[PDB]
Amino acid sequence: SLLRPHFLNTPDKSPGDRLTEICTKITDVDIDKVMINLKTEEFVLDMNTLQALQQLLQWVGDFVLYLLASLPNLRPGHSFLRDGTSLGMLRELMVVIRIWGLLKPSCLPVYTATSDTQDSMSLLFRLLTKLWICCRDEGPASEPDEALVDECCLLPSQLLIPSLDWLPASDGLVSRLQPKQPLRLQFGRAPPKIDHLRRLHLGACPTEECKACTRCGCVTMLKSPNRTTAVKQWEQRWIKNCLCGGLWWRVPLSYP
Amino acid sequence: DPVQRYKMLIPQLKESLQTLMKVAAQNLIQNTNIDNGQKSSDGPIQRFDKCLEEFYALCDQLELCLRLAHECLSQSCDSAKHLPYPQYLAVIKAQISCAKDIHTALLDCANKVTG
Amino acid sequence: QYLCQPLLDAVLANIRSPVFNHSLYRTFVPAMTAIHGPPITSIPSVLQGEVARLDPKFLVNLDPSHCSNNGTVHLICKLDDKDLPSVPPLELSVPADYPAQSPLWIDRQWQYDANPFLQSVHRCMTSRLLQLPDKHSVTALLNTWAQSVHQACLSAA
Ligand SMILES: [Zn+2]
Repeated sequence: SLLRPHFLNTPDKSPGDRLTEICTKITDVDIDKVMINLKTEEFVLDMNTLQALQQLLQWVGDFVLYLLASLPNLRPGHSFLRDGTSLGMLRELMVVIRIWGLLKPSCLPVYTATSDTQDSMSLLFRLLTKLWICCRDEGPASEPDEALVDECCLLPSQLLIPSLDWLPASDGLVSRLQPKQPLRLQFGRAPPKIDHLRRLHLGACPTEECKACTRCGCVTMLKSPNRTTAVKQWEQRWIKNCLCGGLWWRVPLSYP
Repeated sequence: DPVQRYKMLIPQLKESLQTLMKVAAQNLIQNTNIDNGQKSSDGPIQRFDKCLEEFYALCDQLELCLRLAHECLSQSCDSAKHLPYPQYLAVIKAQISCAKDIHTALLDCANKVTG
Repeated sequence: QYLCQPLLDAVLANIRSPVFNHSLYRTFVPAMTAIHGPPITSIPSVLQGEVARLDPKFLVNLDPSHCSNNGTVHLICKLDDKDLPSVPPLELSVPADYPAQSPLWIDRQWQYDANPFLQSVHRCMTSRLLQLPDKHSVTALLNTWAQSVHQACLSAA
């Protein structure tokens, strides 16, 4: 949604669809060869919001790296390895991340690399294309070959797979309940802290107050950190609800 | 040598501390300038983690040298505490056997009390 | 200070940003988690203390009369001792927030009349009360009472 095409070249296709068509017909394993054919004077932002997108792009890169390192092993990523569509989406985001990194290098995700002559984005894109060509086949279900398996075994050696927060921190009663047994509760008794929507690390005991979703359980801080540099296209989606749909519900501070 | 290695390692330790603190400040200022809305040059940012492990390697070298020298000096002190080489081996086997005798006397009678 | 100053300047420059601990996390947790490994594997009881430690001369009990289970408390003591004579019971009004302040002796001048001996008890007791330091206990009052009875026995004979 953010990329506003400055001029309409090859009309009747919006630049989301041009990007998806171009990424689905060009199966090149290099990121440069995909990035060449994509009219890259169109993919321009004002270098302010482009900088403020850093944490979402960080989540994209970290999730891709976690997924590819998780490939040699039921874990938090097991479904995505065989879904061709989601891997296509991850490819498209890596390509637009590469273009936006060439415009401004501060928007890029960071990887702590165990080498200094490394292009980590191109490495992850090579492994992602080689995984995705498995699943973009018609009627395929191709089990991944051993070359990808050993290359993704080399990924903790080349980069550090960080950690990730997974959203449904389950405190719902319906999993806890059983038929023929009622829970007897008291009111107010209640029988690594991140903001999950704007991917900001809160402290050990967070100083700013938070909302929690009532269904999934994601936590966001209540007021935006920087009201000037705020990607309002992303923050204004979750004003009234979470993405899962549930309502927000203010959480009280600890004060330890 | 261990005193002189210790004198060698001290200014390297102060250098590693200086570089570690300055690089920590540089990386923190860069990350705050990205996190808050600020322009900042990318530049030769010179990663923090290498400086931290370098400092730990220098402290390992220091503690290694000092533990070696302390073991050596305590060794020489108890060695002076206790001229033909067969006379040396005779008194050495005498000392080993005598300490063995004290130990087995204590063990056998502390077991002879109960069980 | 020395050899540590630029860290102090960076962190004191960047306090009050809401993304501060995010910045510290992003700049410091991967180095530490690579090297150090992953992280970690009715009546206020002061008066009960006084009454529980009193000498068996005194026989301190609460007044049947007066407000109870509220701020201040009220006591009617007694005195038993073969050496000392029987005397009027004595009435004490202990405030709430009892330490850091001095309890008050409820004066009953009319029963300390009608004898010379009880008059001497009363005069000597008011004297030792004026002699007392401030913020005294209950036991200071009870012991000045017993010493006053003893002086009024000796002065009389
Ligand atoms: Zn939710």
